[PDB]
Amino acid sequence: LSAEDKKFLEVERALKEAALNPLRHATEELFGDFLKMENITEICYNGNKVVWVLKNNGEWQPFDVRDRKAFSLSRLMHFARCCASFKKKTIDNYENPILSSNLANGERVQIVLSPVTVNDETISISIRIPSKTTYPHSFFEEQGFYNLLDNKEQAISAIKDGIAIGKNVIVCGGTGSGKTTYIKSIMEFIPKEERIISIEDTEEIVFKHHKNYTQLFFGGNITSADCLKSCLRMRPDRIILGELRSSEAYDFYNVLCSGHKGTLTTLHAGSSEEAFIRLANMSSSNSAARNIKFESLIEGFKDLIDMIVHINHHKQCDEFYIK
Amino acid sequence: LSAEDKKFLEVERALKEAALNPLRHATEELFGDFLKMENITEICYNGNKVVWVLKNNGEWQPFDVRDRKAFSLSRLMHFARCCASFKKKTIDNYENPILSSNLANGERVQIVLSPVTVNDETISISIRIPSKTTYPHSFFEEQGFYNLLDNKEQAISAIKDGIAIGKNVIVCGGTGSGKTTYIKSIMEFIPKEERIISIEDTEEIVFKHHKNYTQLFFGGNITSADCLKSCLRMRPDRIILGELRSSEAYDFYNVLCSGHKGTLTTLHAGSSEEAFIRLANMSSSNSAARNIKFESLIEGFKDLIDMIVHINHHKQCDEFYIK
Amino acid sequence: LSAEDKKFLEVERALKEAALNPLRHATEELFGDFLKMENITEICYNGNKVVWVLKNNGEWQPFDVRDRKAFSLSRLMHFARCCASFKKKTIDNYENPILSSNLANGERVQIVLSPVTVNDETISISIRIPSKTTYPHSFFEEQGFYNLLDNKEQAISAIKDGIAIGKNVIVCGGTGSGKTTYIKSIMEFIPKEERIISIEDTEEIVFKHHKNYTQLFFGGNITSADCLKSCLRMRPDRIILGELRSSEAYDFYNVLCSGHKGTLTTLHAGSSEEAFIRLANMSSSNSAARNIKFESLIEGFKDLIDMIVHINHHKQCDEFYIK
Amino acid sequence: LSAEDKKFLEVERALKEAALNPLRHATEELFGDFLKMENITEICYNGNKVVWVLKNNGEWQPFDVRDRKAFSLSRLMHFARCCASFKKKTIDNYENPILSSNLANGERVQIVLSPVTVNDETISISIRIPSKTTYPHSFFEEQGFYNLLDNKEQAISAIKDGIAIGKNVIVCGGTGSGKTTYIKSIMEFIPKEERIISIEDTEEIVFKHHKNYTQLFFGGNITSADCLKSCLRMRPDRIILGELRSSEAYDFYNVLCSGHKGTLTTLHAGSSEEAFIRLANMSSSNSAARNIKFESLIEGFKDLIDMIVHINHHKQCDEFYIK
Amino acid sequence: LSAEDKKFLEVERALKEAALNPLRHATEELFGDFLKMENITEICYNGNKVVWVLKNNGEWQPFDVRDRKAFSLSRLMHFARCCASFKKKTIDNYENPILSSNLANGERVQIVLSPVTVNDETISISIRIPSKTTYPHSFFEEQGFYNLLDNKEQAISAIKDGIAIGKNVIVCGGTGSGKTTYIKSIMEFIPKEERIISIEDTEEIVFKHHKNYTQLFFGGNITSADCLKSCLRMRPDRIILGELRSSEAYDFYNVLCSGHKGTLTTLHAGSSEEAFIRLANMSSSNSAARNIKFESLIEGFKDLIDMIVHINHHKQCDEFYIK
Amino acid sequence: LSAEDKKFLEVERALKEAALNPLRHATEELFGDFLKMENITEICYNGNKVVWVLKNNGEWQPFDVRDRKAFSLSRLMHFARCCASFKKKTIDNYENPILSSNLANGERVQIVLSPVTVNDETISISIRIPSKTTYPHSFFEEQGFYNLLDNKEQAISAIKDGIAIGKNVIVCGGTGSGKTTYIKSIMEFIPKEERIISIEDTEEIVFKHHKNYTQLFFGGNITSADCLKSCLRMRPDRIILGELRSSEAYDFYNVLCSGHKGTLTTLHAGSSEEAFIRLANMSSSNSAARNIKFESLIEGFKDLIDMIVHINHHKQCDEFYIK
Ligand SMILES: O=C(O)c1ccc(Oc2ccccn2)cc1
Ligand SMILES: O=C(O)c1ccc(Oc2ccccn2)cc1
Ligand SMILES: O=C(O)c1ccc(Oc2ccccn2)cc1
Repeated sequence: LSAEDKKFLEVERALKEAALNPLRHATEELFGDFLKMENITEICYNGNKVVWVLKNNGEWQPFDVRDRKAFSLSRLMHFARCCASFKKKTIDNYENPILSSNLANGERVQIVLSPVTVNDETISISIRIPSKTTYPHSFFEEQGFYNLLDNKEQAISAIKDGIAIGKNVIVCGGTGSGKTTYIKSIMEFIPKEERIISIEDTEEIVFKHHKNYTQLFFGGNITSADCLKSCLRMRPDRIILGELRSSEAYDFYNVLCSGHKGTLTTLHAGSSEEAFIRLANMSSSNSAARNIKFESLIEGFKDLIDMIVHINHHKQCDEFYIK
Repeated sequence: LSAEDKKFLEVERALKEAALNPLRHATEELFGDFLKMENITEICYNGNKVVWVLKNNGEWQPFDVRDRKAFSLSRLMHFARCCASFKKKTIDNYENPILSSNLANGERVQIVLSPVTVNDETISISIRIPSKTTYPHSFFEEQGFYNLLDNKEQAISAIKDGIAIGKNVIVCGGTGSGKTTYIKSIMEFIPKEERIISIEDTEEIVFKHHKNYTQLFFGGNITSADCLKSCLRMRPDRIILGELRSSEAYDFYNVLCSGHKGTLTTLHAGSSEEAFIRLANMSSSNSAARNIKFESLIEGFKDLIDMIVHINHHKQCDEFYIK
Repeated sequence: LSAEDKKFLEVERALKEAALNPLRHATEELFGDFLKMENITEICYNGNKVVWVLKNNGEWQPFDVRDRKAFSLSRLMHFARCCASFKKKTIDNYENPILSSNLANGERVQIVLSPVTVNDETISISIRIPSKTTYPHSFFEEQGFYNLLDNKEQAISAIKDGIAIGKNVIVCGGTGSGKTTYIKSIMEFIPKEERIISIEDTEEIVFKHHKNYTQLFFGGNITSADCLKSCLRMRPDRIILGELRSSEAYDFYNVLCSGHKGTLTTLHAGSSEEAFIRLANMSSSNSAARNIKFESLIEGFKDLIDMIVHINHHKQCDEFYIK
Repeated sequence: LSAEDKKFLEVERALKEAALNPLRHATEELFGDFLKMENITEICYNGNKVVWVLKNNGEWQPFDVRDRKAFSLSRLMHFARCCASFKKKTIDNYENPILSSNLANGERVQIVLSPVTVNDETISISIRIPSKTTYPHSFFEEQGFYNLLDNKEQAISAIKDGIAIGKNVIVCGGTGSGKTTYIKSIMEFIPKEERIISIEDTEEIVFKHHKNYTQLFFGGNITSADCLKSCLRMRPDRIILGELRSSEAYDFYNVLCSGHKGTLTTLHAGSSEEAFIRLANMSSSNSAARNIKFESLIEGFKDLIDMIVHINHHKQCDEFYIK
Repeated sequence: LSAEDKKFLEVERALKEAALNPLRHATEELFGDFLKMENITEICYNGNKVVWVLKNNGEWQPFDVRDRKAFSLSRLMHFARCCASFKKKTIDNYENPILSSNLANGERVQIVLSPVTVNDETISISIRIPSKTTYPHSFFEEQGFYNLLDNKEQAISAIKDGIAIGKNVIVCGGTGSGKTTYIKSIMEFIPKEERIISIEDTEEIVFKHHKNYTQLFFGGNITSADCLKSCLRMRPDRIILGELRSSEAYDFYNVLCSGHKGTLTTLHAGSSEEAFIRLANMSSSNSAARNIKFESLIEGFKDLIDMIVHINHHKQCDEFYIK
Repeated sequence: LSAEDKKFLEVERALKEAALNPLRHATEELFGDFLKMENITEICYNGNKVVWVLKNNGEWQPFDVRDRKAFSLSRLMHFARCCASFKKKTIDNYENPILSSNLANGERVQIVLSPVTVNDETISISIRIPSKTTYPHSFFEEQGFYNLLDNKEQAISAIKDGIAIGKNVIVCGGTGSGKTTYIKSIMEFIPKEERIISIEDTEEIVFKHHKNYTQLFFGGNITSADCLKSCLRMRPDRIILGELRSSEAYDFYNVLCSGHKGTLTTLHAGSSEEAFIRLANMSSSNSAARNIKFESLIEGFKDLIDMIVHINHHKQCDEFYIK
């Protein structure tokens, strides 16, 4: 059975392998040492023989690689080229100098080539390391995630009871504030019996507590709207989005209007009142909202969203919006 | 007479049979056992050797199928492929990894393939089982469908007297709350002499009480709007719209504005006040309302809709909106 | 003279005849008996060996035709096919399962084929019989058309004097409420010397009282707007429209703004205040009104329309709106 | 000099003559007798062997032509065909059954053919006869054109002193109320030294009083807007627009906003307050006003238009609006 | 050096000469005598053997040319044809009967041919003569340009100090009111050291007082927006526009919003409050203002424009708007 | 390592060199002497044998070049041609007489050719010289940059403490007021450990104080928006946008709404209150804000922008807006 599955998948595996293998190899060649480093949130290269690692504690560390033969334009470009092709894209010094793509295991990768870089010797690479660990919610309490709030104990209960009861909750903050990580922690409180459907650009969320679920991924020609539209034909009890980014904020808006079972998602915002604004803006970009009152969007989102958690850049909750 | 009808239809039957036969066979191969199971509302597969059946009572049951050969990728993919082709569509691992289609008897099927699913061994299938039984309205009363309401006895009369009079009534709730089932029950009260025209994505409504009627179906190239447009040229006394989903919401709006008698439909909403908002949003997506005041849509729908029943996830009426 | 007219028209007559003859024949084959029946307003078939005739008194009568060889899919399809071709259209079981067309004498016909019908044995046909008789206005009084109104005598004078003086009047109601029939009755009061131009989808209005007039018809590529635009270059004293349906409601709106000689038309509405709304909606669908205040349309229509007559489903006036 | 002008124009004259000659002949054949008739405003044919002449006094006279051979379909259709071709258009019983065109001397012609007319023996023709005479303003006073008004003497001075000063004046009424005729009369008051530019669909205005002027004409590909655009580059002192019909209404608006002196035009409206509304509607149809407040258009036109004369259907001024 | 410049330009000169030479010749043939006449502002021909010259004093003088062989359709058409081709255009009696173009030295020329003219013997030509002289501002004072104003002395100082200080000033009036001429006069007050960039359709402005400047011209495919956009990359201290006509009014609007060094321009308006309206209208026609409040444009223009000068048709300032 | 980098880049270098070498040579030929000149901000040529250098102190110096051969049309045009080609564009006397391009070292060049310039001997060239020096903020204080303000000492602290905290600050003024120069000075206050990403049309900003950073450049096909989009995927701590010009204004808006830390940019505006208006206008031009309240944009920008410095044309701060 695991036999005939291999034969059936042979042509696909071989095709996928033709890209993976060289990329895997290039990724190890350059960034092996760095990707091994523990408690890091980004690996950046700035086309000047120095690799900058952002640690979880917020400190940037540089490492000298002027000796490395792997930080040669040829070797670097090969890696770019490998990167690009893996996700069915191109990257050149003409009409495609900017690449968003991924490493073998899914980590996001931003590459920038001349003439967008200062010169033709300058290649920019940015890798976003996800949290490797799934921290339990009790750990968030113990390291004082909630300690900035007046309503600290009342909040801890809000999230636990809220989630268990199927409230619409939004975790917001800036890039690297640990929104994803926190989402993963609170899934503890969703009953084990509920059916969960996640929607992501990369695998990140884990299912330590639930047995019945399905992960959706958007990419290339498949948008997050396509995933969300699919998701609603898959009899979900919980929808976990992961990121509101663009267009889809209107679909998500219309899901709330039909009073769905318990939605959970993340967004880039600076506060509760900002969240409602980022949502209304993102939603208006969807042409299907062409005739909708922008104040009606904000008032709409205010009516439906039960709880907002905001995270400052020192990974602490500085706003716990309820109702 | 039933003779020359067969000869006339011979080419069509043969063409339809070329897809039905294999699909019928594949469906029995995989899901026969589960489709046999009584009092279920969804059959899900999560590409992990486990079949998850949602029961009427709201509990999810998993079944082990790691020994069943039918649950091999090749066999699964054949089924997927059979499914797609039956409704004149394609499903692949490139530009068509999401499918909405149907089984031989009309049950809705959602299939998702790699690279939307987490890996290339992971195939998602979701089948919505309709209610197999047509419950009499007296059964609804007895099992206390109305028992949450203050205005319980006053509502039971509102629905019976209102329907029989030709009021515009809307049943709303979440996926699986028993909207369709409830609609079918209250058709009892529409006089037996009234001509009914139904509009559906699949057969579901039944005509136990009426002799003069016609069922319409929207499919690939034919929209619900086309059906509603046709419907208003078939001298209907009652129009029954299984579901308001998208654009057609404006057409339905303009049917009400023309006075029409005895409209009856369902919708995904959380509450009465939500229903009017979901209606106004859905309507605005119709560009024929490009210049229409969104507050004028909501006030319009409020003027025209006579009754709204909302159903919570425990299959009970928690709001009976009147006038 | 009637000689050379025949020769000149020979090629056209022959071409038109190629469709008429077979359709005439098919129509007699199937519906001859029914079309003969007196005091009927619709003939429906529901693809189940039963022909349903709606009578003027509002009762649906069924007739068994399971014996008829003319209610065979082949014979039925031929008739559909004849129907379609007569009005330069197609009707199939793929991309054209819905047909709006007409019988030889103009009666509207709605045909619906699988896969919009429940199965491939099910063919839906709906024929709208016009009133065969031109009732005099005194007959409307005698059968108490106006008897529901408080202002009964004051209304009878409003319509008679109104019309004679060239007021803009609108008759509204639901399909089959006798709007057309009533229009035809009140033409009695338009002075015999006035030039009338009618605009219709089918011949229905008759000129018992006027000698100087011209009938326009919209169909296929020619819209009602084209007819109305033409109509205003034909030095009319009265414009009789017959139905406001879609786009044209704006042209009709602009005709009133130039204070025309006396307009008369019908619309599907449930009341006076509804009429103004159906008008404003229909008008906004015309792109030429893209920048027009929707409240300015309704207030515009209120300024111009002198009299609205609404007819309930028991063919009685339940609202006589003046000024 | 008149010699070499003929040789130069020889090819054009010959080409123009190929259409004129047959049309001239056909027109004389059918309508000679009626065109000879004095004090008529429309000649209509209703495809029923009767020619209906509207007289200046508002009475319709029918004439029997069932013996006239000229009123055979072949001969009628030849005339239609001649008509169409003269203005570089086609008229058929398929995609071009409506024609707007002109006779040799410019009179407007509307022709309608089957299947717009009731049957294939029915051809509609409508010819608008312009006033043949240029009545002096003193004749208008004597026959009591102003006699309905309270401010009768104060108006006669308003028109004479206002025109001579360069006010923006608008004559409005219904088709046939004598707007054109009245315009021509008041040109007496525009100083003889002023340069006048007229803009018309046909020749109608005459220059009894002015020596320095130029007439513009809009035709198939050339719009009234193009004429107005050109006009403002011909150093006009007075612009006379026979009619505001459609888009150009915005251009006329922007001429006023540039201050311009001595504008004079006509329009279809029922009253002064209607005139401002017909103007604002017509203007909004020009997409160059896509972002303009519709109440700002009406307030704009009210700020700029100095005088409005309205003419009822008994050729009398029933409103002389000032300031 | 002036040697190799000739050789380099030889091919261009020859090509330009092929059009100039014949046009120069035709222009002399027809209008030589008239173009010599001093103190004229327009030369018009009306296709009736009479040449009408508008003098500066506002009087139209006719001259008889029925004897001239140069006023022959052939000769006239040749001149039209020469005119057209000079500016890479065509002019015919079909799809190009209207021509805007220029004489050798730049004077604007409007030609109109049949069928826009009354007949095929009628050719319209309008030539706009610019002021040949650059009057000093002291001359404007002496002939009492400012004498109509209450704030006469206070105005003379406003313009002198205003301009010197770099205020945004607008000269408005009707065609031929001497807006350009007045602009040229007040350039006296712009410091000799400031860098000036002009933008025109034809050369008209002169630089008697400044040594550092550049003239831009719009024409054919190059718009005034392209010129203005260029102009802002040329390190101007003063921008002199000359005419606001259409689209560009929004660019000009955005130049003011960045608080530029001192803008000076002309517009066709009847007053200060009209100027703000013509500006807001013209600006809205620019699609880039699609979402901008029209009251926000007018209030925007009011905030930025420091001084408006309006000129009546007797070449006097009747409004000196400040602040 | 620097070895194989040369071999890898050999083809690109050679291709880039084919344009650089001639341009480098031409630039030295014409403008070498002037480019050498110290304390200049623009070098202009006005196609009249005179080179006009704008000095830092605001005085324009002319230089005679009528003897220099380099200032012949052929030589000038070669330079123009060299210029165009370097940035993959064309410049001609037909469809491309305006060029925006750059010299070898990045200085902006505007060239204008006939027929935009007054004649075919007239070539316009404008070169914007960046500040060559990176002045320390203490120099700004000493030369009294802040001395016009009431809140002088309170502002010096506002900029130093605000920057170091991550406030969103905007420097605005007119072309040449020293916005760029001032930005570079205050970068001193951004902590040395912060990762900076710059976005520019040319290199100008320098990194005297920071080790971890990456410069982005927008060019023909690559927009500033693309750079900003990329930037937000490179884990920036500070984003420095040399200039807000057009569409990207909305993207910048949505960066602020996501909370982001330490944004820093420049803009052309006259004052703080102008800045918010230029921002809201620029933003609205982005169609992604099609449905956004323009007063909501201005109120949005006011909520997010923490500090605004305005610089008058005498290189001094005349407005230090806070909160
Ligand atoms: O006859 C039926 O309806 C039926 C359905 C399902 C079924 O599934 C299971 C059960 C346990 C483990 C695995 N599969 C067995 C039998
Ligand atoms: O000479 C004319 O002007 C003339 C016009 C019309 C006319 O038409 C008639 C009259 C009656 C019956 C039939 N045709 C006869 C003569
Ligand atoms: O060495 C330099 O920097 C230099 C620059 C410019 C220059 O230009 C002049 C001066 C006067 C007349 C003409 N050209 C001469 C020398």
